[PDB]
Amino acid sequence: ARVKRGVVAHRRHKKILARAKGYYGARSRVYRVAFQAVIKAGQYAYRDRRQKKRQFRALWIARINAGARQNGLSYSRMIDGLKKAQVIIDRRVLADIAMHDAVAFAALAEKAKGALA
Amino acid sequence: VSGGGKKPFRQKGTGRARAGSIRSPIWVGGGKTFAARPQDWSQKVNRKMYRGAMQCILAELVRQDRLVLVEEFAVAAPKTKELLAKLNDLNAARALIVTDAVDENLYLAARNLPHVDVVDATAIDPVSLIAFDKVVMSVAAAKKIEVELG
RNA sequence: GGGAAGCCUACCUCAAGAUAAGAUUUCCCUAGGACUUUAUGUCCUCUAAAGAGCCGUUCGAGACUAGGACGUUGAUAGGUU
RNA sequence: CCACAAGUCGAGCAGGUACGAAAGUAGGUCUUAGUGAUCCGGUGGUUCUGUAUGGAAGGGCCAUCGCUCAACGGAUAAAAG
RNA sequence: UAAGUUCCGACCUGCACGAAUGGCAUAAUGAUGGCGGCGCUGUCUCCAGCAGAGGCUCAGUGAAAUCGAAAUCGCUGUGAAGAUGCAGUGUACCCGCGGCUAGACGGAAAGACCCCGUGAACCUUUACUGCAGCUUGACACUGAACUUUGAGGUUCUAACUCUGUCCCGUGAUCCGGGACGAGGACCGUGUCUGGUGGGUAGUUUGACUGGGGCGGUCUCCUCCUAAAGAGUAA
RNA sequence: AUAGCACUCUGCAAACACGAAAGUGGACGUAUAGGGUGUGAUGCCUGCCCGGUGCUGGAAGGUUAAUUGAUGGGGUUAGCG
RNA sequence: GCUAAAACUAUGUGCCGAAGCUGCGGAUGUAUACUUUGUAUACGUGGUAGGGGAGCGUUCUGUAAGCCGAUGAAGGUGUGUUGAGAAGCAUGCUGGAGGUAUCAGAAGUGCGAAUGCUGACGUGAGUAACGACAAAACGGGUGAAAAACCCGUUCGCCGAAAGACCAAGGGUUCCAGUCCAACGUUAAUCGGGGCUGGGUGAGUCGACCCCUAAGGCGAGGCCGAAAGGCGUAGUCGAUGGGA
RNA sequence: GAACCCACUGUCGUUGAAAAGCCAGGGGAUGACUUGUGGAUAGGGGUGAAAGGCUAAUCAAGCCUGGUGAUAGCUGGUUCU
RNA sequence: GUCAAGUAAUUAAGUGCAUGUGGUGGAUGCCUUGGCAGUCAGAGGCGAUGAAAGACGUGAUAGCCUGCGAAAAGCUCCGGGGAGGCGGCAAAUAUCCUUUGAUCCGGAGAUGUCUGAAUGGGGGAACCCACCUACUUUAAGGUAGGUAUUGCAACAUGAAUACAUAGUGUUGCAAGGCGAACGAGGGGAAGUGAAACAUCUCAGUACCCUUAGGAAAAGAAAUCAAUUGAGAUUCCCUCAGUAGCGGCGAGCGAACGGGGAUCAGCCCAUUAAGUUAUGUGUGUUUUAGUGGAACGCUCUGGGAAGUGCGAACGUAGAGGGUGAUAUUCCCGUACACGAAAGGGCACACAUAAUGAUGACGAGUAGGGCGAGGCACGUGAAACCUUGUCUGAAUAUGGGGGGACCAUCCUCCAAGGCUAAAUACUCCUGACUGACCGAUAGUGAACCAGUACCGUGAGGGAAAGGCGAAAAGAACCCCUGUGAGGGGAGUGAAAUAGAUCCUGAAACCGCAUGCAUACAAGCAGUGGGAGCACCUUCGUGGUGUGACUGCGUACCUUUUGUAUAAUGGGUCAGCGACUUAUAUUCAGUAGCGAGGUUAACCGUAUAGGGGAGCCGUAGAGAAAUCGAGUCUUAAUAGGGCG
Ligand SMILES: NCCC[C@H](N)CC(=O)NCCC[C@H](N)CC(=O)NCCC[C@H](N)CC(=O)N[C@@H]1[C@H](O)[C@@H](OC(N)=O)[C@@H](CO)O[C@H]1NC1=N[C@@H]2C(=O)NC[C@@H](O)[C@H]2N1
Repeated sequence: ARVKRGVVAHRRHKKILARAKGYYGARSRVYRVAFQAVIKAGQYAYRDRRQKKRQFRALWIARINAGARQNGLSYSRMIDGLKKAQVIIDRRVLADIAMHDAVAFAALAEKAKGALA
Repeated sequence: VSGGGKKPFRQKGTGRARAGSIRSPIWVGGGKTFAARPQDWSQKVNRKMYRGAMQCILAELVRQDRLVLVEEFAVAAPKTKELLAKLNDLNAARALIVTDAVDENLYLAARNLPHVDVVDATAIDPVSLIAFDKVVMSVAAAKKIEVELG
């Protein structure tokens, strides 16, 4: 019962090389280099699925800060005022409104400073 | 493997990986790492276990209606057509025939038929009892198998 | 306020790839159609400037280059006197 | 107490003793170091075994003897550069 | 010599010369070691010019070691402790050609120095244990006749020796047979046995250890280290 | 290495060497010869030590092998109890 | 970059901040109760050396005289799609004759490393080098093409060898015609290259032959477990003697 | 002092023209000389004017084939979920 | 309109990624006049009448292979067979042969150069040189025969030396050499293990030497046993890893008894069983061969054996081939026949010859000394062999029963022959495989022990595939009458076009789209504008990726590695926990106080075979006892149960 490895081995190598498409030089041509490149790409993706949430929260916070300072408040004071006013709109929606609807954001800031007062 | 007695090159200084023989199993054309030898594949089967398995097989055939009993099963002449018509009458065109003794005419008539074989009552085996579609057994052969108790 | 062969200048050379890409003088190019992707728009016809280079004769310039001079409206090289 | 192999303390029961009038005390010395496994042999004893049988030789069991095996859990009976 | 750790001569507290593992000298000899002088010079101050052969360019043929992959800068710091690749910062448009060797702990050879492995080989000896060789005695081959106080002495021939002479096989410095001569129970050989035996052979020659070696230590008892139960390392 | 020097062994079937032996070299030589060892032309020379190891020659006291097998001690049994 | 701080000390109110906690969706292990269930609840699910459990694919045997296949198998190359994974499924193109469900059974059953083995191909790089510094120039010829071939006219080098012979060694390399892929460190019309055909004439040259040296073998023979060692008579053996 | 036989110095060469050379100098060159042909000595053996030199580019024990897949408490490697 | 300030678009020397289309290369898949392992039955040799192995020749053309040998791809005879043939690479060509029977197949004859045991002498194998007879020739030759050594026999001759013997010669007969494994005998290691090493082990193994047969060896008790029983050798299963041996270490390791396979005894001088030759007869087997059933239509297709519809044979549905997959197309298969001539075996007679120089076993048994063999290493060491020295009794006798003695039991050494059961495979025929399918399987599928390397012994490769059929591309064009290509033609297919099935990867080109010449690092990852093509016109698909957060490969080894510590230039293919036996534990199945057979027989996975093994009882060193037993004076106590 002699077994020849060629078909299965070729299939595995071809799948790895297919996943390595678009990489530079030997990273998309040579099996050893390509295999090292695919594993590292997976590791990076696993880490960056966590990093993405932090990055987008930072972006929302920056935009909310800009809007609040246009309306005469700091970000921390506006967040505190909304908390005291019981508004539970999250930072994603707050930043969206800050970017796309200045009048509504002005109303929100007015509510926050009214609760602060 | 032929040859391979001498050390291919010296242990140190050449820059090659160290080697002891050209017929090393790592080398192309070298020996097989674990060379096979002729093997004996027979197993022991307990006497009672064999008999019980045959009894179970016969009972299962009976309750699945693949065993057909006949008072007598003989052919006048060694004619394949004669045997074929006889089996087509019983609707057992694919069958194993079991008789108390194997008549020469019956054996000759059955030799050329596909899916038909004829055996003595003392020569039944578990694989052949299962492989064929039906088992046509004479009453004398059934009595002999009863005495043997499978 | 004074105060050293030391620092910045001052002297010589390089220097706008200084992408912040600087300044001054002088010179050159001033035509028609079609169409839609209506615009430094895409295709046809016409036009080919001021200059630069290829090539050649060469150099007190030179590894190859680069740089300098000249090409009949001529002394650039060889020869001749 | 302890990996093992080992090591330590011990009331009490029976027999035979010594000293005490007696209740009693005594299974070495106030205690903790003074040591060496296994193999192979020697000596005393033995209601064990005993290669046909009776003996015997040899073996077993109980007590005991032969190590600076001190590199002291001891690779050989026997070994330097 | 201007200047002499070298050289020559002399001195002698010769660490640690010395008479055939020769002592002290010695003409000639030496591609032999050390020191000095004349001449001579690009050896040098200190390099210049020129000639040939490469280098460079063109046409033809066409290697090498190396190589995880590269979009392959400096500095200071950090860090498997000396960074192109990490941090901060400075500088930097893209790509060749001729040169250069400061770094890529550059290439080359599983470090030869050092240590370790109950590794190897060869050599030595008053290491251990065998054997060859040499040597001793007993028994066998191995006999006879006369003397003396188990042993000794004299004589003999017939076993045995001759790498002595003659004869024959035989055209023969081998060998065999025969006849002599000189020896002779010796020598020599077999078995057993004591001695000698680096000639030869197989092996051994401990561990801990602020590397290894040298030194010290290796088992048992007491105190401290030992952190108020036990135990606890150098 | 060498010529020269010295010590020592070797009486011939030589010592010595090769070989298991037969045999061969030494040598178709014979101590003015042959082997081993050291020193190294030549000139002047070459001192003291025999305790150690070795070699050579004595001595027949002590010790010692194979071989030999005098004595003593056991095993067994005819017999006697 | 910072000086009634963006430094230090004390106090207060907010906020940022992790894969920690919460929210939403999904998977999996253990246990309690549902007294089959595959269901709810509670608690768990970082891992080297190791231990335990469950699977995917590959080759072969039976099932299989079955099922799929020239209306196109295996293999190759794309695309789409499915699962937690090893992987599965469908189909376009290529290809041209085999493949094989299910359930069992057996293993030459899975590769990136071992200075691993075999073949192919890269980088260095069109880089170093083209093998004695005795030296070349021109006209004509042939030819697809001439620095190298042929003819001619000049120049230069060796001349105790870079000339002429013999032995040893080699074996057709000798001569003629024809060809230029490979071989020739470049081209080649040329060649010691390919192909085809020729060429070596002995009484006197050499060998053979007669003779022997060193040495070898050796009838009988001597010796040795065997194989064998030595050696007599002889018989070979030139590097020497013989028209 | 040529041929011939050697190998003292230096530059070059070191993926060489060459797995030991070229060039310029150097030593012996009638003798213990150089050299052709054919023989003898074979591996714990041979041979050595002696360096552990040489014995087919190999020598503190040649080469080849077998024991043999020697052993390695050492280093490396060990393949799907 | 000029000027100023601000800010878009526009380059690719080259490069990256994606896609398309190629080259190189030869993986993969499919395949096989090749290997590997067996079963059954044979056979077990060839050679002086010249072997194995070679050299050289031999053809109409003739290089290699095959065959053959100056009679040379063949000659003669007998038998078969019946239309083609002149061997293969390897086509064409010519001369030809053949129904007056060729080629081809089987049997028997003829010829059969040179070397090689090589044998007339020699020698560097395939060469040089001879002698003697008989016939033949006249010139310088031819034909045929003989000429080695050793051993034995006969005859003749014949020294020292008288008789003799040694020696010498002739004739006749025989032997030598080669080759697989198995057998018998003569010698005989070390690596290794003992965690070192010397006894020991490895191991009487490897290797060297001598010599048989189809087998060899052994064999008919001076043997075991221990109720007085068995009854010659050989092989297998148990007994049993037991009893023992052993630096009592590492290890080595029986026997008795039982179960099987096969069975067989016969003689020592008038002499047996048996064996070997030759001849005859009978039977069987083998070497060529002959006959041998039964299919059509239709669809797809280059081609049908494949689809659809019906039919026929079967003592034949084993296998192979034919343009894809055939019981009925071909070769075959089952079955029925067949032999001039030769060979093998079996049985029966005939004659030889052997057995068979030997008639009951003396330098023998036993002993002293040194060794060797027995599972047994000097041990309490019996028994066997003998190098050395000795040495009986002889049936009222002698050997053995594991030191030795007594008693009992048992056998008769110093003389022989003997089949089967057992061991093996160079070779022949048939059949088989959960064996390989060109890096595998033999080193070798192919002109392989070749090319090549080495003085030599010796070492030792790589290399398979057009197509069903060559139908292997007439002719035209470019080019040097080259190579190569474009048309044409053949073919189902030419991107099947000659190193030609398929045709992967590394590596190297061309084309299109986007990005890229002010910006510093494992080259990705999470975001994300623009552009191009497509488009279900989108909250879509494909390609690219300006700008931006984070981010120092993999393996190994380590306390710890981006480490400037190891390994890898890349791809493709290969490459490492196996096999046998024993034992223990766990799952699972059968049976259950029981479970189970081994060798072996068996037309054979069945059925027989109960010897043996495990469990069912412990204690003790043991004798012994036994639900108890050991220790003790103890019924106490205590240990194992
Ligand atoms: N539109 C474009 C048009 C362009 C224009 N037209 C130009 C043009 O078109 N130029 C064409 C150039 C093509 C090329 N240059 C020519 C070429 O190559 N000639 C080759 C000429 C000689 C050729 N070497 C010989 C040959 O083949 N020997 C083989 C060989 O011994 C061996 O084979 C292998 N493998 O080992 C053997 C095994 O079978 O078979 C042989 N042969 C066999 N054949 C047989 C067969 O089939 N059956 C039966 C049997 O006889 C078979 N054996």
